[PDB]
Amino acid sequence: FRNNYDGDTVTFSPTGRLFQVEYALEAIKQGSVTVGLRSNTHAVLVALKRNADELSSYQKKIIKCDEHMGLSLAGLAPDARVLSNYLRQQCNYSSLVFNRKLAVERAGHLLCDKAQKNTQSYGGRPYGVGLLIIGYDKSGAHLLEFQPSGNVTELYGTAIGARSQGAKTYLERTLDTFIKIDGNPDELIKAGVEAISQSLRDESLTVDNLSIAIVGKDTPFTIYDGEAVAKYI
Amino acid sequence: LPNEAGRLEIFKIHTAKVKKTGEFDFEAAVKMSDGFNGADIRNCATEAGFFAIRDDRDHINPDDLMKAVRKVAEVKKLEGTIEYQKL
Amino acid sequence: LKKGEVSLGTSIMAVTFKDGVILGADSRTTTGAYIANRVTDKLTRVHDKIWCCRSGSAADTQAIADIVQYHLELYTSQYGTPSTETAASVFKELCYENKDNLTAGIIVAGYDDKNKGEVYTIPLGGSVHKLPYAIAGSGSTFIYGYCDKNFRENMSKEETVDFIKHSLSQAIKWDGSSGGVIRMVVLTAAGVERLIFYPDEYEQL
Amino acid sequence: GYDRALSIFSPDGHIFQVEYALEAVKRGTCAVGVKGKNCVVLGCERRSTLKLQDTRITPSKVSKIDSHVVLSFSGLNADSRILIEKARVEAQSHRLTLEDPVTVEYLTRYVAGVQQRYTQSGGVRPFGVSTLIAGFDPRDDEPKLYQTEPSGIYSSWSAQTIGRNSKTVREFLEKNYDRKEPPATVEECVKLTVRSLLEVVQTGAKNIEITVVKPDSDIVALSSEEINQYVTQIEQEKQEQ
Amino acid sequence: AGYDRHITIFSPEGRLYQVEYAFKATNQTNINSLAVRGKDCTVVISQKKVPDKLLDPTTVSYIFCISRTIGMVVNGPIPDARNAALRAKAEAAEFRYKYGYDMPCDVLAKRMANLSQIYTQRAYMRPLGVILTFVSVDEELGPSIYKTDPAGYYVGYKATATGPKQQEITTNLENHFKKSKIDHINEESWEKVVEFAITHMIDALGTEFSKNDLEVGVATKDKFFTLSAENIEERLVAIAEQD
Amino acid sequence: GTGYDLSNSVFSPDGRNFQVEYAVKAVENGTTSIGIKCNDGVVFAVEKLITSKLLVPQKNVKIQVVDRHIGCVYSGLIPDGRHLVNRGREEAASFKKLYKTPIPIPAFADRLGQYVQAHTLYNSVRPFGVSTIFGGVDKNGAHLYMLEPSGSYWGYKGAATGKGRQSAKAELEKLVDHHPEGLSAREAVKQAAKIIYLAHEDNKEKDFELEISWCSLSETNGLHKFVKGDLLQEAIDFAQKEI
Amino acid sequence: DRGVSTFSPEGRLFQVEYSLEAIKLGSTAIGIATKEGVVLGVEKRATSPLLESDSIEKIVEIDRHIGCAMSGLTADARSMIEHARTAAVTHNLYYDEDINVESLTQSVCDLALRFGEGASGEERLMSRPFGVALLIAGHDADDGYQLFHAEPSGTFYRYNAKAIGSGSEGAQAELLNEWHSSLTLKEAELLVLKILKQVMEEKLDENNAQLSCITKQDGFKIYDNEKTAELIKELKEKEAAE
Amino acid sequence: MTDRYSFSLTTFSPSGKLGQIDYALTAVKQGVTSLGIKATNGVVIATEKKSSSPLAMSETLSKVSLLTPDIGAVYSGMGPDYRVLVDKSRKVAHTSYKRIYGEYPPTKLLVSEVAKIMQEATQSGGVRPFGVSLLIAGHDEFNGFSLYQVDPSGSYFPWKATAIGKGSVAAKTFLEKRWNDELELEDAIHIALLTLKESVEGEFNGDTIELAIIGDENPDLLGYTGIPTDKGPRFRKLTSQEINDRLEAL
Amino acid sequence: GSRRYDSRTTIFSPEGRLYQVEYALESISHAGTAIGIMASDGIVLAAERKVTSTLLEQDTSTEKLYKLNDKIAVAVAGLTADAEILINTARIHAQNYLKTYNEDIPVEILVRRLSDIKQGYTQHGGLRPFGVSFIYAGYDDRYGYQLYTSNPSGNYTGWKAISVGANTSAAQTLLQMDYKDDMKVDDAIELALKTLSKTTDSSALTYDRLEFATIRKGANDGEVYQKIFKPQEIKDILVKTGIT
Repeated sequence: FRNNYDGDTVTFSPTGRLFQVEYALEAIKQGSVTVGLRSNTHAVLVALKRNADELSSYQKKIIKCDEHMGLSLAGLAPDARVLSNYLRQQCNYSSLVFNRKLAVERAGHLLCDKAQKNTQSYGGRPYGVGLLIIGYDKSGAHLLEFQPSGNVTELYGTAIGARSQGAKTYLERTLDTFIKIDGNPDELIKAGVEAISQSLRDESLTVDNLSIAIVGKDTPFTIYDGEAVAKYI
Repeated sequence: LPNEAGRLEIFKIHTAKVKKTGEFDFEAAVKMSDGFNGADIRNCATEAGFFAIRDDRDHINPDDLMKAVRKVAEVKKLEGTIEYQKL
Repeated sequence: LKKGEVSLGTSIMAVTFKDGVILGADSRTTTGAYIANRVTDKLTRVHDKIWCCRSGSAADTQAIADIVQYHLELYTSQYGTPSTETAASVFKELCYENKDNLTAGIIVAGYDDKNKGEVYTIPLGGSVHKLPYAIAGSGSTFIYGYCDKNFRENMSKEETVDFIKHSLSQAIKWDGSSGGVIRMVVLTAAGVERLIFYPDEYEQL
Repeated sequence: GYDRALSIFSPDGHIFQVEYALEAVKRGTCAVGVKGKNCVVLGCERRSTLKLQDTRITPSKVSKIDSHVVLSFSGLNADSRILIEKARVEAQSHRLTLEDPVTVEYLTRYVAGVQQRYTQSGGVRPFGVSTLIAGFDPRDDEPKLYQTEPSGIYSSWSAQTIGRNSKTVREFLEKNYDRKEPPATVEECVKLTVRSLLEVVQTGAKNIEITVVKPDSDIVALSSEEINQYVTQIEQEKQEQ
Repeated sequence: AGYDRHITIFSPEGRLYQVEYAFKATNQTNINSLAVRGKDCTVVISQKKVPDKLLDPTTVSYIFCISRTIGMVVNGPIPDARNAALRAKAEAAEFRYKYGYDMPCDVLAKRMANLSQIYTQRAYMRPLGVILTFVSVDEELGPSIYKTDPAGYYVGYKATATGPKQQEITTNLENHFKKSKIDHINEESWEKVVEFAITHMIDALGTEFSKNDLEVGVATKDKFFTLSAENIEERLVAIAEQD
Repeated sequence: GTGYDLSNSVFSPDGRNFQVEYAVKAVENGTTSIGIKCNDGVVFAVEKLITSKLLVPQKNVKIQVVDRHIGCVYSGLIPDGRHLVNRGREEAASFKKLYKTPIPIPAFADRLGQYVQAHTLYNSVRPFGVSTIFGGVDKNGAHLYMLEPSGSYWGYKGAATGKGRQSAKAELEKLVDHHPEGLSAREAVKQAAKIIYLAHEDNKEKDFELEISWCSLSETNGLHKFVKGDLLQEAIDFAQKEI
Repeated sequence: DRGVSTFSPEGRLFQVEYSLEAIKLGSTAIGIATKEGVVLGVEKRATSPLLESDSIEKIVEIDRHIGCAMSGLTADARSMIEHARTAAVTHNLYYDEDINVESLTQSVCDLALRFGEGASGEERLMSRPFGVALLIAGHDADDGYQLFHAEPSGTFYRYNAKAIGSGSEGAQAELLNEWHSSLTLKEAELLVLKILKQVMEEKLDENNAQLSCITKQDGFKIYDNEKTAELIKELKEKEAAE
Repeated sequence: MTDRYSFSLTTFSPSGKLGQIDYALTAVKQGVTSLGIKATNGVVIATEKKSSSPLAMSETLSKVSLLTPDIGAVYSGMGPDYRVLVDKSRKVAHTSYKRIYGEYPPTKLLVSEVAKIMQEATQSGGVRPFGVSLLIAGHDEFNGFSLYQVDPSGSYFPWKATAIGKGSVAAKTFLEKRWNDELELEDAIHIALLTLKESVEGEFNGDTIELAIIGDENPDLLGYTGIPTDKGPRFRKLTSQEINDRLEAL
Repeated sequence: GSRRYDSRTTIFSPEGRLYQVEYALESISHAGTAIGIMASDGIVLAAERKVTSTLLEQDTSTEKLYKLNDKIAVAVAGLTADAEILINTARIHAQNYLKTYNEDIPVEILVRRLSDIKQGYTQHGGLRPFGVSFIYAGYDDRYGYQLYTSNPSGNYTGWKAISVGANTSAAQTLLQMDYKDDMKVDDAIELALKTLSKTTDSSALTYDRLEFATIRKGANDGEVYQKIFKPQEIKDILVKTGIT
């Protein structure tokens, strides 16, 4: 492995792949684990926070954009702050110029244009942090999954992080459950708790480890930290 | 390499002993041939026989021919344009 | 409009009809005390099938008309035969940003096998619109009454020439800034035909 | 221009463009200096291989940045001219901006701070020269001697040397010189520098240049005959003792 | 130091490695074409090869029109062919607005050659893998053909050609000029010049083409046009009748 | 030497490029897409492979429409496919600003053509490893083009590339012999769904999705929109009847 | 021999991984954040007896109520403090208040990974990321005393007791059982010196170690050499008990 | 972005020289050999036209260009970068002199400007040195007739007569004994023909040899009359028929 | 990528030196030999051209010598191509001091401004340093007659007798023992003629392969006279000194 063919960002592999995209993709799988889901009138985002010491705090994995939308990061933390600045800039751009809130569908296309410029030009690098875009508009709740290459696909729910792909088993069997649940935000939050619990091995969910942010029609985006999520454990 | 006029008689050589339908046109495979040779048409006649086995056809239809003619043009990776010794 | 700049003015007009469109202009160039060039021509060819006149400041139109030839050369070779709507749009963008520095009148007309002839006039503001007949310049200020009353839709070749010949004659005798020989161009399916008159002809009508 | 980076972290955690640049100082002329209570003395040697070099027309090895403070470096002479010119312009720029005479503390952190830029600036290489800034602050008689390393780290020293045979002189200045009781006279500060140059210059005269720094913007450069006067008095007390 | 062959630099043999491979890129498509100078005009012919039936014959062409007075034919891959095509059209427009009247043939071949010389000297740009061949009729020197090499060296030719068989095709056009001792075809009509170059191309390649197998450009004085399928097929009718 | 396949501008000893050839292999690793050209207009169709049940049905639109008259479908890397339309979107906006009326189909192909050519001329950027199929109804007739990673393109009566390129595009040859005179726009929608299932033999291992969009002057009259309502479900039963 | 943006097979940048290893190559900085104040300390590590105590200053002052310490290579630290004081003092002009300690850490850590060669979209000129580790401390009117850590990787955590440099392993684990939420300001001063004495080559004195303090009233204050010597004499009585 | 190569392709070799300019001189001997001879009444330079194709036209190929009306130039080999240097030389000669001093620069000052462009290619990055070697020959009001040799490394040297190319070894030695102090313009032409004829292994005629001579000021080459100050340009290009007249003259 | 083709022109070697600068110093030994001499009443400069023959033009040429000022001369030993870049910028910087301060520029200021150019490429720019060396000699009323030299590295020191080019250490050996402080202008010429004759690769020594430009002071004090010896005056001093 290491650098043979695609070590230069402008080089293509003989197998038709890109190792630089694969290198940054593996950064998400080795990062912090997070899950998510959504319903017709609501969307639930659950993230797990870790650290290197018990005395140390837990860096927030959920970044707020506006009142109607939010996101989460799995990967290198400072790389998501740069992408979050471009997303929040488009939220205020459409608010000042177009007097409208940034739609989730249009936010994925604008976010894809930022990552494709660094991959197609030497001197830059793709962001190795994932972004799960949640929000609500007149159409409904939408969830997106960001990759280091910039692929954007709308999903009911997914998970990115350490042992996150194995936690999708609970989301597949319950896929027909939470999509039909409307007006019950408490049950939708508890659905994401059982999904992330499948990836727990060493430590379980605690007060400071559990971070849940829900968004909906009548309820704006709100980050619940500390003892706010203690009742949903 | 046999040109379009040279290959025109070659398609009938490899397909001479091969049974087919009554309606046949070899001028279609002439334009489909890109930088081929006299032997590669035998490959086109060989692949056309196996395409009719799955459909239970003893005679090779003209549609199965054009699929086998391009099959050589799909594979490629034979180079063949690197010989400059023509004089 | 500064002081000491050459301005064409006079009268330029075009009238569409069934078999094509025929334009016209005079040869006189006058700024305020003096007739500078009476043998000149205000007709400019941006394309074989598309003609453009020049009114107002002389150099303001001559510079813009040459830039359009630079754009249509890249438009014709890279794409194909130009149309009347596309050629008139190039004059608009050049006069829109340069409106402060470059202010002049422009009338664009061409021939087509589908829509036949079309006349697009650009006033000093820079806008472009579609009209069956359009006049511009200082000489045309007095012909508004004659051109609107006797205008007819889908005329013949003989009626189109007599309509413009009698219209430009009123712009000459009544306005000293316009005059000279009448230069006209004919656009039909056969090709481009040139037509010129003399002061000893139309003045006797 | 040239946008490609040069300094790169080694897998051990160090930087190649730094450590390899420090070898240029160890291969240059040794610059030793000491400071007393009322005076500061900066010694410097020259190249003993080259001859027929007129002292008057040759630029002095000790560059004067300001009336009250000078600079005596050791290292690459190509990278030293960049630091000397930019330090003197800032000396006048500080008098223009703040209307204050420069201080030895501000001059050292500036030169060391500028070196931190080239190490962090892509397209340029760090300086391969180490400068020694010594002088007196305005309205202050306290001696100030600061070392400026090519890596950007600066520190104050009572007696410190750089260049070739540095570890030999450093071990001599620790036992012979005491930081708790520095000499209060100028003559004792000059003889101390000469004793450190006997193990490097190795019986030479015209290759030794000693610069005396005194407060109140007073600088007296010892001539060729004045330097050899202190050498004779030390040699008589060396072999006989 | 194996990177010396990957860019354009002075070689230990005194040559350029990347320039040698630029001429080899024109033989990838294997398209043979030639151009001859008539009396009052110039007619260029090219072999039209369509690999798949899904291609529109009207869209596929190896002959591009730079301006009304100048035609162009290019050999080799189309992406490098159309790259210099739009660059040549821009130079023809800048010469009309800024400099003067319409551009002649020699100026267009010289400016495009000097443009490739800058790309060849500078190491961050690769040279074009095609060959620019311009045909037109000047108002002073008359008919002229200038073939621009990818190395940036332009030189005038009497009757030129292109492709891997060019050396076999050149012998046909060369032996005709040695016996008659003429530098151009004496036929005044441009119709006989079209059938002239087609006759020597069929006998050289030993292949009878069709209406869709050839594209014949015709450059007259101050006019240029491309023959359609009916015009090319009409020329092949009189060839079989005479010979 | 060694390393001719490393950077872009380095030519191969035979006059080709390795990075261009490596970008072709990335086209066959993505979802396949087909196309059908008719007299009134063109028909676009793409088969989107569904990974797991987490995908939301018919909420994902892969075809990015340029203005109202140009649809664009691509087979290859998704990030590289969106950058071509975003670049062509600015070219269409810059054209309509100065040039008034919208850009036709054969004119829009030159903007994407030269833009990909510039990426092959620099070592600091990489070529697009995605093949974009675009078309629509222009001012005269209709045209269809398929942009290859090498920048080579021509007029196509049909265009298909992807995992089923050897299958789906091979069935386009039977469509020409089926309707040599012409094909209606409504019938081409049902024929496009059948071609997806004919090449589905390699896609049977996963879940698929059918997205069809067409534009012509018979019904939409210069409007490129996806197929919805009972028209989409009608083409599914007709295509699955022969499967 | 590669670009600074090249990713390692582990999914990280080579400039980021090798920058963390440069922390142990320098001195050791230890600090403890309590409810009554934050006690910070560093180690000068004098290689020669002629080095002045005022020479190497590893504890600077960003604000009266906000202070930080450095460890490892101090070349990259001086540049960050110039930008740290820029993002702080200028922020006072904008909002007419004191900048948050956590908010100031974000502005400083964002300047690490912005390096590159020919960065598209804007002008960013940096050769290498900062290879220095900074412990950011301060006090506000809401969250209280907090002690952060600025890593070269662009991430920061809030540590109650943190030991960086050469003591990031052995000296870090010793603060787990010696820390308590009720630890006062006076007892925290003797606890830091107790760790610094065992991890130092020679005996602990005021010349080889410099400690500071951050309170609500007095704010950032540096202990005097006479004040430090009084705490060292009291430490010897605590070492010998039973 | 644009180009990411800012470094110079020319580096110092461990042998103490530059590898690019060393192989640049070798490439000059890989192509057609030019020459020139300076006399008291003028400077005579000559070259050979090597046609890559037998159907090529030698009239459209001009190996002797004109920088200033009083100064000619000739190169060796195919001259790939020769067109770039001449286009950049004609601009800097008129801008720095004709557009400032109002008159054309002399021979010594023009060769310094031509070498000024070539010396930047060996230092400024992103470009490679010029693999061509020119010859600057002209006449002024002070130095008189002078011929300078332009090396591909960027250095220029004055020479009475020299020949550089594939036959530069034998042709340069033969011109040592054939040159003296007193020579005419037509007498120096026979010197160029005897040396060049031995170096031509192909067809020998007037179409394959371009002979450029610098004589007095010719009023016929001027184009206007009535001004006694300007009598016309000194540089003159001989036609195909005039060159063949002196070929049989040997 | 551009990192592979980059040869890393300026980098610190494990020995602590620069690769391109170390190799550029060898290029001086492959060029002509320039030897300056500073006398009491003037300064005598000597130089020898490389690759000379009968076809060379001896009428007006100077390869190794130029004039940057009326009171200041220069000796060029090294690559001629890289020399004209620093020589053209020398007269520009010399006149800028004369355009502003309205006085003649000394040698010390002229050299340090030109040395910073050579020091610039050795630091930034990613380019190669100038492989040509210069010897600057001029007159000034401050320090008197000044004789300096430069190096590709951009350093300058004071020299009474300097020798650069081929056989650097071979020429400096004879110049050290034969140098005197009372040596006049006429005696300084004989020192350069005997040195260049024994250090060359040929048998005899002619006047076509040598170049001499001195600085003479007339009867009026305060202003010197720059005089470049013509080939007619070079062959005359060879007979009077016995060199022939």
